[PDB]
Amino acid sequence: IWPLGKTSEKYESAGRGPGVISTGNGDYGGASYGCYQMSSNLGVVQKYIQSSKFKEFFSGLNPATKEFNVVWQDIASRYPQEFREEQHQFIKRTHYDIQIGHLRGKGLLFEHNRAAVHDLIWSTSVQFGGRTNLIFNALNGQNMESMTDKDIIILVQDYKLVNTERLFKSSPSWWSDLKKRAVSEKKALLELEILEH
Amino acid sequence: IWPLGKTSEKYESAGRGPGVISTGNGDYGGASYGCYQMSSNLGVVQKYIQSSKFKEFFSGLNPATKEFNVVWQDIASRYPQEFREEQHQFIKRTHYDIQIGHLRGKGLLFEHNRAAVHDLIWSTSVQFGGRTNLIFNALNGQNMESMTDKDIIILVQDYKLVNTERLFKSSPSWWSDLKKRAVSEKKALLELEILEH
Amino acid sequence: TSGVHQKILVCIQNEIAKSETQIRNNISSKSIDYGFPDDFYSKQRLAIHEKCMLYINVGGQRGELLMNQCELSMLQGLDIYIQQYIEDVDNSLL
Amino acid sequence: TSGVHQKILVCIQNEIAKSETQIRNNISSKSIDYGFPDDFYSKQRLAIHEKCMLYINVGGQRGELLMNQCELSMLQGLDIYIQQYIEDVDNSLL
Repeated sequence: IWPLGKTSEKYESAGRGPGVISTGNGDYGGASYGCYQMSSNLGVVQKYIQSSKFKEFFSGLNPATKEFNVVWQDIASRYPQEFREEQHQFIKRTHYDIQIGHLRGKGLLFEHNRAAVHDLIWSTSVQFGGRTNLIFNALNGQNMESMTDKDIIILVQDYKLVNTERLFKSSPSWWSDLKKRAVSEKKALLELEILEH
Repeated sequence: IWPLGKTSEKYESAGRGPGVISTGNGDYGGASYGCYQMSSNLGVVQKYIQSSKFKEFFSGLNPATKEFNVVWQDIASRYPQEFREEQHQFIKRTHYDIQIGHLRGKGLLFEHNRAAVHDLIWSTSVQFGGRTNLIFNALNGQNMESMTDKDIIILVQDYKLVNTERLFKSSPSWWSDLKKRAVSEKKALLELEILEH
Repeated sequence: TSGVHQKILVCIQNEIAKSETQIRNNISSKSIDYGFPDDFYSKQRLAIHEKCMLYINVGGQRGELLMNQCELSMLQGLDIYIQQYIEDVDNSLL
Repeated sequence: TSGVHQKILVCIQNEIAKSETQIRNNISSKSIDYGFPDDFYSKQRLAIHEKCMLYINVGGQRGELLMNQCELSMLQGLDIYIQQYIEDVDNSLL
């Protein structure tokens, strides 16, 4: 009953409905769509539409245009639950599943654990990519039991926090917030792991 | 009887015949042609050919190609004096004349003086461009007589020498040679001004 | 922003927009001694885009931050380069 | 060189050639996680060319030195940028 990815939603969806469209500033700002704001500039919203049961609603239309946007919000208002759910599934496939699959090949298995570890996997996969090595590295040289959900959580969240500057060299202006986030998610995930059982 | 530009030929033509072709290194090195090495990469040799009595020898050919080069050296060997002379005239029009014309409009007249001042004008116009302000600036705030050829020479050559670093920021590796050149030309031009009378 | 990804993107993109604008305004200024080709901004802007877009391959949101942060750095460089060029043409010709 | 213009040009252009070569060699290296588009070098090299070529307008030989010196600086930057990108993709993916 724990929605996968709930721990980090405030950083990803931030309470947006599935009809939320934002126009980007700059020549290449484009438009961003839905709960997770799929960027047209990054090709993401186009890929999602290719796979969507709503594909044909958008036939002949292109993102970041008035017409596309009318269709997008019509679908959001007629199918808020369907649209939201499919958007979440698209993010799951493009991140969560990929990280789950790669960790499986590197030897790491989670079939399955408390929502907390899976919220860690989700969060970490969306923030660093479906093929990130950050979890596998946080856990490097470690017998895969004597490893509780709690140890796992502490390990990768401590890893994220100390590598904030290495991982974000180019952006020293956003360090303070990026560290606050890793700390904040550590606390949330530990609370969730307990409420788990 | 003093060939215009002789004082600085060792920096411009360096004793090259009119058939001298050099192939440039790098993707955009192209080829350079003649006594003064007109660069195809800079569009210069193409402009010269457009104006040359030899224009039709090159019909349908393009620079930095084997065929063009055979024509270029054929003309050099059949008309060494004609080719050389016309190349010199092309440089005269594209630099010397332009600087003479602009100085005339800023109020400065040299109609005419000893070869030395005109060799200064030539040298300075080829090195800094037909529209350079370096002479006009070297002479700024100065009654145009009580100004001998010797004063003029000393003034602009001292100006070139102290502004070597401002004028060539991007290239501090070539400062030593660039200063040696301005000093060396000062001495040559003063000797020439005396041999003038 | 409170670490919200999209809010970070908006902030950087606003800086990018300011840089783009300052560069187009320089180029547009009318004296043909500068000699900027017609599609100079748009070809340079595009080249900068394709270069920075490689950063997506680094993965997830982090890739976007680096990408957007690269575009900003390249444009800041382009702008300074153009200003400098304009200053050198100005104090060299007459 | 002894201040001979053309000899200076040859020296800088040899450095440019080395930079171009080092960049093509990086790009060519085969692992499609890097994801360099097909005409990436040639489009970036061209963009660098058009940018630096404005320096001719500064006038005479000096303009060429600055132009060639700019091409060298841009390529040195492009090269470092690409190396860095390759190092970041390498230590980020698995």
